[PDB]
Amino acid sequence: MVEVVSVSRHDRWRGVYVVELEDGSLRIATKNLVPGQRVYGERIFRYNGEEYREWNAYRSKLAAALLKGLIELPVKEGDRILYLGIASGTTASHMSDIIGPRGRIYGVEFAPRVMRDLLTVVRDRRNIFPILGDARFPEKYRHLVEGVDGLYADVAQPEQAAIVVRNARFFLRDGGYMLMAIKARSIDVTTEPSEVYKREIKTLMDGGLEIKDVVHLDPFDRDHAMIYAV
Ligand SMILES: C[S@@+](CC[C@H](N)C(=O)[O-])C[C@H]1O[C@@H](n2cnc3c(N)ncnc32)[C@H](O)[C@@H]1O
Repeated sequence: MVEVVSVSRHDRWRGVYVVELEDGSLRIATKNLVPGQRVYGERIFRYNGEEYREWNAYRSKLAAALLKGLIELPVKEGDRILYLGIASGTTASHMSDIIGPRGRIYGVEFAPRVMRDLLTVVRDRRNIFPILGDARFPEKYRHLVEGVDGLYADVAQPEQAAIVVRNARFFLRDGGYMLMAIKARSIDVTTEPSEVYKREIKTLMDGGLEIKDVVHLDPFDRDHAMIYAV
């Protein structure tokens, strides 16, 4: 347990909590869906009789995107989410906290060894539904994934936008959100987009996604931005 001076829900990012530590320094955290359990050595706080899990933006790109000024948190209580590249569940565990018992994260991951890890991190989180499969071939898991409210993509592969569009066509509800971690330098966001970056964005736009926000993640992640589209 880390001691905290206060915990209060953020005014706009529902399910996310602003935590002030001893020294007046601040963190964000989610309310633990499985009180007593720790996913990636994150620190745990207790306040008013409830347990919170620190959401460390240096280990999760979505927390980084919020702290870098992403316009809104589109992940909501009860959402069904298709998560491409779930890995061992770091960011998904916080999505699982926010969405609560009636939400679902369908977590696609293609490496058996990473899947085993995820099964071992997420064995008591029953709103996470791991799918062993390659996100390039969503037809092979169409029978396992219902309509989703949102699509979150972090597969760390070139030409991720084509994978995103293909999955969105199969699964993403009308007006569903799409959050995509993209390899990007600060200058791609602030100055002028590189060739490879521009083409990812055009692929999304050509796929009917319209870009609502983009934030670079430095220094939480020096090499990525978060693209947000609806
Ligand atoms: C950057 S890690 C994701 C980190 C995770 N999203 C988080 O925030 O905690 C990318 C993961 O995607 C998986 N991956 C790469 N290509 C894939 C593909 N075509 N389909 C499914 N998973 C893939 C890798 O095995 C790896 O675990």
